[PDB]
Amino acid sequence: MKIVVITEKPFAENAVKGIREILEKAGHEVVMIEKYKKKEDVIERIKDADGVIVRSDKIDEEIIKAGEKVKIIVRAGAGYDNIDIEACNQGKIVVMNTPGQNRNGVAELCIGMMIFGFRKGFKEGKGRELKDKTLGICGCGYVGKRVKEIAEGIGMKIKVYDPFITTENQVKKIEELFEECQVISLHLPLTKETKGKIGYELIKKLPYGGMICNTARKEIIDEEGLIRIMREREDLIYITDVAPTSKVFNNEFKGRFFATPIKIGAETEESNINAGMAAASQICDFFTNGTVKFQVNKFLEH
Amino acid sequence: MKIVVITEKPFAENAVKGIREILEKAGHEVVMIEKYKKKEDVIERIKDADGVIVRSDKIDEEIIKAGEKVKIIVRAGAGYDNIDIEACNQGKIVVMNTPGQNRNGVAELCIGMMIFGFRKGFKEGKGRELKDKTLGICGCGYVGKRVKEIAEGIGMKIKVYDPFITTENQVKKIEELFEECQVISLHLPLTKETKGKIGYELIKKLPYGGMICNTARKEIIDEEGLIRIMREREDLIYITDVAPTSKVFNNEFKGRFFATPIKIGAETEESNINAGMAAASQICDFFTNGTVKFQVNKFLE
Repeated sequence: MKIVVITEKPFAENAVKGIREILEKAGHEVVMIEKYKKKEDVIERIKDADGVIVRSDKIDEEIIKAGEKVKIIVRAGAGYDNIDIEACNQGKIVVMNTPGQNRNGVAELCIGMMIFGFRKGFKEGKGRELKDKTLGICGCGYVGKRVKEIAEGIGMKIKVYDPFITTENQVKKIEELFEECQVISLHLPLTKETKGKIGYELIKKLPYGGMICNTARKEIIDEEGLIRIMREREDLIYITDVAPTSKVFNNEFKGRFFATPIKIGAETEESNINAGMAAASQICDFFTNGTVKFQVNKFLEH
Repeated sequence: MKIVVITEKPFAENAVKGIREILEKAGHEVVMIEKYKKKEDVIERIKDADGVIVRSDKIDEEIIKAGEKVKIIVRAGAGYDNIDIEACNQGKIVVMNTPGQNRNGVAELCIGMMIFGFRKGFKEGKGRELKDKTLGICGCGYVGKRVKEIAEGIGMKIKVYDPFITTENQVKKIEELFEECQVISLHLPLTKETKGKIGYELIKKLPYGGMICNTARKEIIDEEGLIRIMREREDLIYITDVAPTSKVFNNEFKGRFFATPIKIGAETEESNINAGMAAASQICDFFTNGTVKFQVNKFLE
């Protein structure tokens, strides 16, 4: 099997080495396409390919049709918007991503941000400590679970809410977390259910010095609601890796508000090698055993 | 026993409550002197005092002489130069601080700064993770041991150096820590030996993407050495709660250098209440049982 690796933004050298090792041992061929400047470059190369690994590169219909006998394309990372899924279905091409490969990067950023917020951005003033505080974890997926492990490590007590997962001690109503926890960590997927869900009435319930850290999406916040409660509750802190739309937070709440300029939760060298190497092992597995765990598309075999 | 509590900057209300509880339960009386102005306020009130708890307040000879039957003063905190130790010796007054009460504050600041450093100050760019990296702890006293616990909790591998205390696995020479660890944390006292010890030759040995986090003293760094090596090694990161003297770090090394505007390691509400109640507890213990653990002075009886 020939495996082409298409990356305008190349993986780090040790990641490439690892992808090589996983596939050459099994033992397939690996062919790199790195820093290509022209759509045709990838088209020439992909014609003989059985498999593909990509990062955020656009894999469109033409490219996919050039890939006559490509059976599988693995996105090293979370999103796959960059790949034409319908054109892949048309061609009986299994499409995967690599879920859970950024979890520690996002969780450590959450913990760092919590310490940062509790310490006034490492500026002058009276700080607080995470040890012995109760953390309310919202979403107990990949990220949520790792945050629990780190938060416990540093000596926080834990409560959890997640309406999609069943886990040992979860609280039933999210209101309960906000009542009973000093610090809230948000790791929920954005849906109609969760859209705008974190708003005035809920946030209001936090105890004095309450803190909310958001590593997920801006849209699960009710921005005007959070603004209202922060204006009346000057003790509340909000730290987020997903900047709000409203410019009010930055204008009014300095000293108890921080947003990264860009979502950096997953921007770690480790996240990138974890994803690249997961992509390799998942492709090895597909050809070895037909394993299609993490397949994000589906098609008929008529 | 009458115990007076002298604080221009008062304790938080719950700290006061806990200090009250500890002393009134053992049968003593607590007199609070908060927000006071002048010095008369303290002198008049200290006359009848058997003991004193203070923070950064200046306690000079005049005040100490006013307290004729004062037997013990406890500084809720680390330092105690605010107290005239000579006058307390002359007076046969036991003086204590409360060591180890700010340890978690400094340790959490250290880990926070490490994540911060590794994630470009929470700005755009390629970050790294502490999990699975090897941390070299320099100094394994109160702060050092707590940093060990937190760093372990979040998945770092640990190696330690401390020429003062003997611990299970310590390395013999600092050079070994700097060769074998990705991240170094500094919690060493400033000493003839430690002064300017962290310098060019030592730092240069760090692996690629090396990071040093200092929460102790600025003086254990050889600033010119650190400057020279950071200019050569653009990969190296330096984060500190004790800002350097030289302007160069801020001018040249943005993106791989941060210093807090002042030392905030111990500035947490918890550190303050830990210290206030340790002081109360150390006074109860002194009167109840004559315990003089943490006494920082000595005198002829």
